[PDB]
Amino acid sequence: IARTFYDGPEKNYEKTMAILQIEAEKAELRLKELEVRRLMRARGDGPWYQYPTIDKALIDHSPKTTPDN
Amino acid sequence: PGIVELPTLEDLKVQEVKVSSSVLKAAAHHYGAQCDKPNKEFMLCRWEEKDPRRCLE
Ligand SMILES: CCCCCCCCCCCCCCCCC[C@@H](O)O[C@H](CO[C@H](O)CCCCCCCCCCCCCCC)COP(=O)(O)OCC[N+](C)(C)C
Repeated sequence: IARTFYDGPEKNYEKTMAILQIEAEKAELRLKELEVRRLMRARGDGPWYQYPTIDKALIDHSPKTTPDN
Repeated sequence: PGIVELPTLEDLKVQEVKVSSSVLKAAAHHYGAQCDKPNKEFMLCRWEEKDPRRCLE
């Protein structure tokens, strides 16, 4: 029965280790992502949460019929 | 925040051109033809400094 239908314990052992490593990495990544999101929303210095500002290319840098603009 | 620096009254004293608008308009073309260099210097100062206090002379 063991030869025909089942395998050794080493296979399940090492598969369990691989699964545990994947899940632990995923958990640490989720926590890190939450912290990064909080920091980016608080500060705004990162790529995320970059709300638009007025484009400076719309400014007209020409004499304005009045020296004091 | 800060103190605005203003010229003294003696710095704003000059001989005034006290002819009316009709005299000025009658003379305007020749006046622009002849007195152009100081006028353009003053206008360049005016449009480059953006400050009346820096173009009194
Ligand atoms: C000498 C023996 C004397 C005593 C007899 C004891 C009787 C025991 C037989 C009863 C078997 C119970 C069913 C349990 C089947 C386990 C299914 C599965 O777990 O096994 C698969 C193995 O496949 C097997 O071939 C399963 C075949 C059994 C199919 C059962 C069907 C029986 C129904 C018969 C009904 C009658 C039909 C006629 C209708 C009129 C696993 O696939 P695989 O990942 O690859 O193999 C991994 C292990 N290896 C790598 C070491 C090989």
